[PDB]
Amino acid sequence: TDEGPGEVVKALTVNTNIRNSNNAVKRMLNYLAQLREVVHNGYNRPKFGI
Amino acid sequence: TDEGPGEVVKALTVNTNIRNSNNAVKRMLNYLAQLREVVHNGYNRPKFGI
Amino acid sequence: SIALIPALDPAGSNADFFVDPALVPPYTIKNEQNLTITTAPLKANVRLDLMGNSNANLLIQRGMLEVSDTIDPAGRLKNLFVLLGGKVVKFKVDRLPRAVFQPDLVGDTRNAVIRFDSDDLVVSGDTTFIDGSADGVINDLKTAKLSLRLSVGFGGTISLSKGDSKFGATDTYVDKVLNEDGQVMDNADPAVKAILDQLT
Amino acid sequence: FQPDLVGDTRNAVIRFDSDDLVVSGDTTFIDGSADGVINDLKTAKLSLRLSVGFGGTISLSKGDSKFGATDTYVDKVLNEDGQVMDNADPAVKAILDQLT
Amino acid sequence: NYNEKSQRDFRVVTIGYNLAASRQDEFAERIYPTTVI
Amino acid sequence: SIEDQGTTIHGDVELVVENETSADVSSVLAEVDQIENNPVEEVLDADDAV
Amino acid sequence: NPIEGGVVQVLPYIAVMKDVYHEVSGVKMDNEEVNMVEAYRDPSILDDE
Amino acid sequence: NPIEGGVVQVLPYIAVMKDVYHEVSGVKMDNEEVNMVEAYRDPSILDDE
Amino acid sequence: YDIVSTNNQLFDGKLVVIPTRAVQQENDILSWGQFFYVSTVIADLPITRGGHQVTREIAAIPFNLHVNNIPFALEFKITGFQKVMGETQFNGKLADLKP
Amino acid sequence: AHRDSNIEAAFRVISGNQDETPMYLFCSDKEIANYLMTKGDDRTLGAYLKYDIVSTNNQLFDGKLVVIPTRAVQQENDILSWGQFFYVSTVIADLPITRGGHQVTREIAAIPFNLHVNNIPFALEFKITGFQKVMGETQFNGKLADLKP
Repeated sequence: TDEGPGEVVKALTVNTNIRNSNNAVKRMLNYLAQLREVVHNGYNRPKFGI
Repeated sequence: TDEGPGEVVKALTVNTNIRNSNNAVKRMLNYLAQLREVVHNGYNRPKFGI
Repeated sequence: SIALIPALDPAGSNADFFVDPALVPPYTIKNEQNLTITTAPLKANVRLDLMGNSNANLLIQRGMLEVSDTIDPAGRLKNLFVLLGGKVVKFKVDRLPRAVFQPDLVGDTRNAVIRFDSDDLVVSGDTTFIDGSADGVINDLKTAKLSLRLSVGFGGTISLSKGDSKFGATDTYVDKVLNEDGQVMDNADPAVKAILDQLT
Repeated sequence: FQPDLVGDTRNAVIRFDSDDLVVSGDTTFIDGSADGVINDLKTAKLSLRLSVGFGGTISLSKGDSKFGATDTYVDKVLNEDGQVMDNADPAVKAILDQLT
Repeated sequence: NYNEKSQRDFRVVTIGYNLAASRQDEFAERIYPTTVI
Repeated sequence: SIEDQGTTIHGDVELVVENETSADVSSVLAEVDQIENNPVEEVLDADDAV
Repeated sequence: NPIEGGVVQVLPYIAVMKDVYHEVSGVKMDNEEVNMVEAYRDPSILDDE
Repeated sequence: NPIEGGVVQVLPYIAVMKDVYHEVSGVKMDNEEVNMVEAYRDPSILDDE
Repeated sequence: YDIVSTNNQLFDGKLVVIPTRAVQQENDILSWGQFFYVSTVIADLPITRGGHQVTREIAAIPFNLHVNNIPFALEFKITGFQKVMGETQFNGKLADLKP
Repeated sequence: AHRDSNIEAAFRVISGNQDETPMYLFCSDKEIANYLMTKGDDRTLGAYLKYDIVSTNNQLFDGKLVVIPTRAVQQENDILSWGQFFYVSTVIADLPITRGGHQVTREIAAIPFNLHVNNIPFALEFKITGFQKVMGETQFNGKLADLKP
């Protein structure tokens, strides 16, 4: 085909943008899981590397 | 080479056109094969799908 | 070189998509390249990836085909193989009006539907089985000066972008038994019944 | 019904092809019974999806109709969570052995 | 054809399909504000 | 732009600099126009054809 | 219109299809394809590693 | 045209029919219908007593 | 406080409370998390993938990172909406007390 | 159901309007409608959701309340409409017919030509019963009396 993408190529950006929000949701929930384990265990004071 | 093809590029259409004539010949003979079988069998009336 | 011909895996991984060799032995075909492909008719009432099982998939590398490979909607039902009296008869139906692929009007726009309905599959004393023999039912038709008109229904769908295909065949019937002149004979006639009793 | 794109323009074609025909433990027979396959299927906490095909052509001017049904298969056997079970599992084999 | 009732020609409606997404949804953006690096 | 270019040999690279990028592809797919004009090949009524 | 006799509904969409090679003996191509519209409710269909 | 990619041939005709009533059972409508064109070679299809 | 909602399937009756600076100031560590975005480059090239066919492939390559700053959260699993709005909560109990 | 379904995305993507949400119709009989219409001054449900109330006296719908989405602003062949009524002009035929072979009567017949089609796979179905035993009887003091020894 000689003609290029119409608007469909913009769906690649839309896909990426949705993945960005998805990564934010998974990252938040996975962070909560890590935080739950650290707080569950004996780590009630601020320190580096936990 | 970045110059491009010469007139030999038209041989591709010639090959196609020669094939076009041979395809008419093959289809003609294959059609006669259909008539041989159908007319040999009991089909002496017009009908769809024969 | 662009023909899509179902091919048999030398390892036998896809043998369940094809007619059992006992009825229709596989045969060998070669393309323009020196590569050789083993092919056989597909089994009726089968669902398969039509492109994945094609000669194009097993030609050079087993998994070469990708979504870029698509099926031409301008296809046709080439042959039907019928088990007639214990032996297979090959019917060439390639150019018949009912053999052409049609668009599927309800569903995916790239789905092609096959609806081959014909009452004009002739079997007579001049018919031969796939192996060249003309004994059994055919010989009885020859000596009785009778000809059968079989009725078959072959349907299926092909997803032209995906390669997925689903096929099915309806019950096969003898629509007419004709004499040499071309008239219909009653099925109670001992000459006609003796033959029809063999087509179970 | 669909138009017959090849042949007589008055033919109506039905091509019903569905892999989503579902038979759950709640489904009952025409007589209202839930015995047999339904019982065993329900008590095993299974669900079963059939693959069916039904085709035919009707002449809308002549009334000449031909219908045919293709071989029917069991496509998937699911759990209540949507998981498709392997058919080799004796929990689902008993149902497949009844559906002969 | 005693009754040439329409079977082939029908009115067609094209259903719209317009996908969109911002770099992050308002939800993700408020939680993880965007910084350009 | 990639929308206009066709199978560039050396390739094309673009950077997305948009906060959002909607993609309306309702009219892109060519089969839609064919269907809109003729869901099925136009055929005259039997009486109109003769 | 009485000539139109009914309506046809044409639904274009963009589908996210998984990059899969065709199987030699596969019954149905194992391509987990989903309408892109589901990515709003369940965007996990877009995950690729 | 490349956009068309095919042709359909529409063949109209006037058929000769018998006014046969629909049967209670039957396998098909027993109406020996033929194309009126056949009447030029075999006009006996038109005989009516 | 402020209320932000999503229709993501991953959040199902999961209210989470997180602090953030009331006024956001570009790259501010006091944001609960940050989204570090660089580019989304789109490239087109006729790759001969598989060595036996050519397809023009237009690809978008994301380049970004989500980072968490504040280790504080309160996670609430909230269910029972249909049980307290769709069923009697007071008069039904008095009926249950009926001898 | 609004959360679990993808209805919010469906309208936003199909309508072409970045900011588009469904409006819900409360489909009820006359008895139920008398209660839902109470204060129609501001018909909202959640943060943004709006609704409208439509009623019928059809016996088939007696005692039923069904809530369905619709496009807030209706257009022509709107796919986003919960269902559609595809109507072709009705024909009234007038011809003297010897009906039965022995009697001659002019028969004027109106022949319908229409179809109802459903688009959206969404419904909320409510079976509401027992108004008379709630508004015509004690619901609180009577129960306390029942606890009497």
